[PDB]
Amino acid sequence: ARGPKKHLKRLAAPHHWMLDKLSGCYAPRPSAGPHKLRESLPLIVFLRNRLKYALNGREVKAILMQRHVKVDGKVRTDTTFPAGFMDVITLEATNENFRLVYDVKGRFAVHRITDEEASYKLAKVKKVQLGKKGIPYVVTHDGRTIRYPDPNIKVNDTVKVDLATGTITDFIKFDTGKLVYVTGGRNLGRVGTIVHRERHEGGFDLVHIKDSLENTFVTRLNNVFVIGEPGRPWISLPKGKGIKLTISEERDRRRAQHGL
Amino acid sequence: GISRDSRHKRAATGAKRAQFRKKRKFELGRQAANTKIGTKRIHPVRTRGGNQKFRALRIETGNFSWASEGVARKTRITGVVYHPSNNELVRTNTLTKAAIVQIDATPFRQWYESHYGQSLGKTSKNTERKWAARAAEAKIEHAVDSQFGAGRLYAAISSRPGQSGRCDGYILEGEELAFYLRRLTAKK
Amino acid sequence: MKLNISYPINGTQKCIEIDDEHRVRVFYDKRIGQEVDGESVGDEFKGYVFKIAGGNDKQ
RNA sequence: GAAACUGCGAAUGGCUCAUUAAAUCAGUUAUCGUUUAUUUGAUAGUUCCUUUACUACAUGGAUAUCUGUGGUAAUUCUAGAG
RNA sequence: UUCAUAAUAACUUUUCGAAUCGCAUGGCCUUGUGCUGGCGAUGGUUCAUUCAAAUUUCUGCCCUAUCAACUUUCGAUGGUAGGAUAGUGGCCUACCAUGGUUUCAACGGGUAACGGGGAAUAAGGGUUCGAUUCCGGAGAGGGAGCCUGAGAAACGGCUACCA
Ligand SMILES: [Mg+2]
Ligand SMILES: [Mg+2]
Ligand SMILES: [Mg+2]
Ligand SMILES: [Mg+2]
Ligand SMILES: [Mg+2]
Ligand SMILES: [Mg+2]
Ligand SMILES: [Mg+2]
Ligand SMILES: [Mg+2]
Ligand SMILES: [Mg+2]
Ligand SMILES: [Mg+2]
Ligand SMILES: [Mg+2]
Ligand SMILES: [Mg+2]
Ligand SMILES: [Mg+2]
Ligand SMILES: [Mg+2]
Repeated sequence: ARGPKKHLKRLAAPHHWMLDKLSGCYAPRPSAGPHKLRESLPLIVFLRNRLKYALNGREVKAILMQRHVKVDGKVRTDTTFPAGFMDVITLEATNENFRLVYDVKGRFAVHRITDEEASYKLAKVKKVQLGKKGIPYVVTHDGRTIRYPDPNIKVNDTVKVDLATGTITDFIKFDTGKLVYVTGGRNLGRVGTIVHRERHEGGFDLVHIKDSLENTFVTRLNNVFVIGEPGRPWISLPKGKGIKLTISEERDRRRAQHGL
Repeated sequence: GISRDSRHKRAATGAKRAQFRKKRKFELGRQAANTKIGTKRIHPVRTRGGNQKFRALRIETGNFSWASEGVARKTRITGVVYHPSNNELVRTNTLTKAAIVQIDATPFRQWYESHYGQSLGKTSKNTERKWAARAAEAKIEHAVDSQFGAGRLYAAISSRPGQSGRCDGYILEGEELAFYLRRLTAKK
Repeated sequence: MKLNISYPINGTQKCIEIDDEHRVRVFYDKRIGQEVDGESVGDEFKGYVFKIAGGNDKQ
């Protein structure tokens, strides 16, 4: 009905916002940005509901204004700016750097990171095409277009963007026996190896993934994000190395590592 | 206004559908331009998402392509002789797409002369040399040649003049041209 | 019949009422953007030529 | 820093369930069938038109508010001049 | 894929290619006030993308035969070409063909029918309800018609008619 929608009801929000059912009718709708609405994570949520540096929206706004938050080197001032997967959130005071990565369960984890890694962003390849004047460009599944790419970078390949300038420093080819991260579905937040790649030339390629504990699962190709060569990831993965325990196992862990 | 909705239609079964929702602006369709010949007059229309289509009510000139030779020239359109959809259009002189029209042809003739030097109906040294290098390539379909003699070439419009404002096409060649001629003859 | 006289050279304006239809009869069936002499309007206005431009109906 | 011009928004929200029975809608596809402000990336030495004296150290005319003259029983009515 | 893209032909009542703003006041002397240069705002081209958008595939709706034939002059089903549209398409127009749906209920009638998530009940199976907090969809007394705009056939916009 008539043009774009501008609000978001609290229940209609992505569940991995971890937003509480009460204390409001509305949720912070991610503005038009680099990442998809449902796959994003607004700055407000990151600030208030994760790190707890702000108490309310006004506080968040104030924080933003003094030009201190930095999403991928660039500044940002939107409360509802949609930082998503692999995005580096740097705070100038505190000197903390964060990379937005998922965890074993599904939601965005607070993952503290060093300045040596915070310099670069890792990004999947969505499209490879020749643009105007015959100039080749690559499209990252995370927002960007990069002109004149290395011509053996194809779709689904992951790319090390140096972020400070925005040039491709290095890349990983999508292939069997390469460390992978799942970014959508039930298996989202899981880390694996790629055992096999089914095709079905028509609709949705399925990739078979084994983790470190020899525990195979299948996801769609567009949910699968390459991260390195097995055992050696290009980024630091969060605590619990994207592993997925069974519920009982988790409970046991909780019990046996008690230290109140 | 004229709407392109499939709401007002009957279903596959022949069932008359009930009137759900009043007609929308995204369903809309505007009046026919039905362009005439003589003195250039082009009205812009604001479409969806900004953008302009150009209604070409009254057009005189047009640039037409000789696909064999590989050249196109701006030329006067003088009359619609045949239109596949409707004889009414022909009667009117309504310039549309796929209509068959008569072109001034003089520019084409001039071009030909410049190129080969052979002329249709009956200097420097470099030019002569060039001509020599060419030749025998200058033969053409007989029908075209005949037309040239009269001074008016048959061409088909391939632009949608109601959409672009631009009125453009291709000079009639080969089998298609022959077919068109036959059709014309039949009509007479 | 009231009149709204404006002199653009000086940039000065005045409102002058007429109590007689004979003095206003000069304006009857005249169009906006026409030249009307002051002589027949008033014995006071002599050598004057008005441009009638704009006005208001009753109500 | 009132006003006014310009920009942007007013198509979201809120309410209601009258219509509506392959319609809506649900899950599922598709756009190699299109439009898309905004967004975040991209991106344009070529506007010249002969090349011995040329606006570019920057071109033109308006119009709002305002100041004044009013119209109407009246309205978020607006004429005339500067 | 007649794709992306490039190339030759020309066309065009020739779109765009910054006569725009704030704070900085830095660097070489050819010692002019010269040539320069920093961080930003707004803009602007096409391509991205994002928020969207129109359509769109397959499958699924409650009673009723005291509705068995229905659709096709006034588009019904298909073809061809055009027009129109943001674009696909009988969406509309011209010419042509005679199809399309149906006892595995078409079509018609009713609904004290908005659809769904769901709710009440509660061995298993079910039955009834869902105007209503979320998601779709409609509508702003009724019907039309449009302006502005990226987006409305908008009604705390306009134009008309009826009440
Ligand atoms: Mg596909
Ligand atoms: Mg556009
Ligand atoms: Mg305004
Ligand atoms: Mg609404
Ligand atoms: Mg092409
Ligand atoms: Mg067609
Ligand atoms: Mg009802
Ligand atoms: Mg119901
Ligand atoms: Mg309901
Ligand atoms: Mg009711
Ligand atoms: Mg009422
Ligand atoms: Mg309305
Ligand atoms: Mg109201
Ligand atoms: Mg409203």
